[PDB]
Amino acid sequence: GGRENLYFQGMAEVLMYGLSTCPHCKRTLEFLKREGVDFEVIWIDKLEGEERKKVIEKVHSISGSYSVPVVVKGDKHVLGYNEEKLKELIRG
Ligand SMILES: [Mg+2]
Ligand SMILES: [Mg+2]
Repeated sequence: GGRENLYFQGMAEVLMYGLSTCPHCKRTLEFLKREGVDFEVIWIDKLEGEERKKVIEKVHSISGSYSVPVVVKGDKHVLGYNEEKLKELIRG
């Protein structure tokens, strides 16, 4: 193995990238929970080594930054905890 995660590869309808220790990421997770949408989360801090580096580069390829949280739906994303932008992403 020789293997890769389905959700890393775009199969979630909604995907969050974050760190479990970050309060902006915590807030965004609680937003998504409350929203009631099926979503997945990748905690980059729970990854190590090349697997972590790969997810970091993926986050960058989506937002153009090395910051989190990033929430992705289809071809759109929100970088950071912003409730208005997250509601627009999920609902619009
Ligand atoms: Mg966008
Ligand atoms: Mg944004």
